[PDB]
Amino acid sequence: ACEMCRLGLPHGSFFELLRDWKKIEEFRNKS
Amino acid sequence: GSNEKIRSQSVLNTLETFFIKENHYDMQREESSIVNACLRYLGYSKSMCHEKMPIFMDIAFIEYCFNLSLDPDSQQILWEYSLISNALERLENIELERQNCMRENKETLNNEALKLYSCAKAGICRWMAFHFLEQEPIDHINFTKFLQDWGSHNEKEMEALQRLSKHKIRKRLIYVSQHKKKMPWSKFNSVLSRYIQCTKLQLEVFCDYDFKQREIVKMLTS
Amino acid sequence: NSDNIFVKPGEDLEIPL
Ligand SMILES: [Zn+2]
Repeated sequence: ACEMCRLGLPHGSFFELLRDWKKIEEFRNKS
Repeated sequence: GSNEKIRSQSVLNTLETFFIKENHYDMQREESSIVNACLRYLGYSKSMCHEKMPIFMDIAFIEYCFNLSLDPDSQQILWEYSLISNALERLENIELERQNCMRENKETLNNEALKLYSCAKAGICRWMAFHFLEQEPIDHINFTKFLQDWGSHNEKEMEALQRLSKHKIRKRLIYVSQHKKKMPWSKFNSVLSRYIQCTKLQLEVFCDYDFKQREIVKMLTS
Repeated sequence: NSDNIFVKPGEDLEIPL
């Protein structure tokens, strides 16, 4: 099914969540 | 193969014991390192790539994204397109998951969650629109792309957004600054917070999720 | 079995425009 998986690359709900979580974090580190 | 799976599941279990609180999740300084380490692990876990996002994760993100444990300068939230689109997607998952599980006072709790969801969703979109209009120059590329994905299609709002899109800075700021007072963020924080807790309650009462609503339940028997 | 729990009886959840 998956090209990403076969190449051993990050993708999916948890990885998208990780990125978004960090985005909010770094924003709030000064705010 | 599944040594990675047994690991990831335990990390997911651990997050669950940090993310499921009675009231909303906020990332406290004493939790943040382990909460970060867990998310990162699951983010790069090969075996998690096609696993369903559990509803506690989506809830905890929404709580954290919209700073729901407060009651709001409007400006603790990052109003970036890439993030808020995904935030709406995750919010959409919670509502679908709620609807699906509900089929298997219940009328009131279902109907309120419906009304609250749409109200919150609309508010998120309206405040996303507000941020898009404050750009100089305006990111029409993502702005119109957003309006296809999220936000309904009425000639009225479609053209009114377009009309206002071609006005300038001080007038664009004025329409927003008037409408932010006419539609305050405190209204939606309330709504979104009540939705999340309304949702939490249904799923523990009926579907037997455990969202620490045990104390809330017994106070409704009395 | 109330008709209000999380929403106040008279509350405007209608967002315009
Ligand atoms: Zn894959």
